[PDB]
Order: sequence, then C-alpha cells, then structure tokens
Amino acid sequence: SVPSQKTYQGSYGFRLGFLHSGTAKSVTCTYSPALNKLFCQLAKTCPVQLWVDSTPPPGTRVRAMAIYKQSQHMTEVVRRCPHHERCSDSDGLAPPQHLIRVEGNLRAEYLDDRNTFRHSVVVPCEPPEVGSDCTTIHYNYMCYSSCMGGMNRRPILTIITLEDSSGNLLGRDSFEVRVCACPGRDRRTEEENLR
Ligand SMILES: *c1ncc(Cl)c(C(=O)O)n1
Ligand SMILES: [Zn+2]
Repeated sequence: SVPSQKTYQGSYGFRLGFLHSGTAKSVTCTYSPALNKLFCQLAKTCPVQLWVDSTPPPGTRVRAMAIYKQSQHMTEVVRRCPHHERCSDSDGLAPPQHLIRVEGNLRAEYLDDRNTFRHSVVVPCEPPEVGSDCTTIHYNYMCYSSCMGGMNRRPILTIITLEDSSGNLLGRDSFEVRVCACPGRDRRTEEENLR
C-alpha cells in the first residue's frame, strides 16, 4: 500500500506555506519553491504554514506522514534508523521509531497504522490567531537522509493531510525533504543542478 500524494485543496482551499529563510551557512531549515523541497538539519524546528480560504469544522485535524519518493522504494515504511531509534531523545509523546515529530503541541497524537505499519503524527487544525492569517506547525525530522539502515540516502516526501474527525480526506499537500548537515549549501547545489 502507498498513500496518495495528489495535491488536493478541497472545499476549504487547503495548502501549505513556507518561510523565506535563505541559504546562508547559518540556516537550519530552508524551503526551495523551485524544487518543492525542504532542507533541514537533524531535529531542528521546521515551521510549516497551513493556509485555508475558509475555516474547516471543529474537530478537523492535520496529519503528517513520510513516504519514499522513488518508485522502487514507495512501499517501504519510512522510519528512524537502527541508531537513532535507540537514542535517548524522547519528548514523552513521540514513539522512538517515528521520523516526524510535532514540536511543542501537547495535543499531538502519533499513529502506528495497524494495517500499513506506517507512522504519522496528527494535531488539531487551529484557526489563525489574532494578527495572523495562517497557522504554523513546527515539525522535527529525527534522522538524516543519509542514515544507514534508515533512509540510506533515499529521498522522502512529507504528505500533509487535512482530515475530518473520522480521518476522511479534506485536503492534501506535500513536499520533498532532505535532512542534512548543510541545508543552505545543499539547497544552492540542488537549485543549480536543476537550472
Ligand atoms: C543518540 N542519542 C544520544 C547520543 Cl549521545 C547519540 C550519539 O551517539 O551521538 N545518539
Ligand atoms: Zn538515523
């Protein structure tokens, strides 16, 4: 089984947004619109904006899940490598096997799917606060793209789904992720390679 990655704004006009962080050597998280790709350091804050055209119903949730991008690896569950899953970096909520965490949200729930065995993290969809036009979720990625026995240099996609209270699909967006030591440099390199 492979989760859909089809972009779907749905009834509420759901889509993601990203900050403009640049590509300086000091940057820890940066998004490339040209590549639709987030570059980030291990376990560092990744702000992801949620934008809607109209407010979805109370009980709407936002789920994140990783899959492998490449055709020949899409059926394999994305998980932390044998090193990082045994790290003592628990936050009290995320299972140690999960690549994607939500930072600083006590209502985050982590799912180990009983059928597909895939991991995901889900939070309530909060409306924007006063003085803001969007809401932001802070994600952390807990293994490097290069980790042996884990992602093993294989690119991943994060799929963000807007769901109703039963888990039915309301909206979908996605982006590639590279977890790496030098996200600014790697973004510059990959944007050059594309050009
Ligand atoms: C995971 N958790 C803790 C530590 Cl100290 C390490 C490491 O070997 O750097 N990994
Ligand atoms: Zn790892």
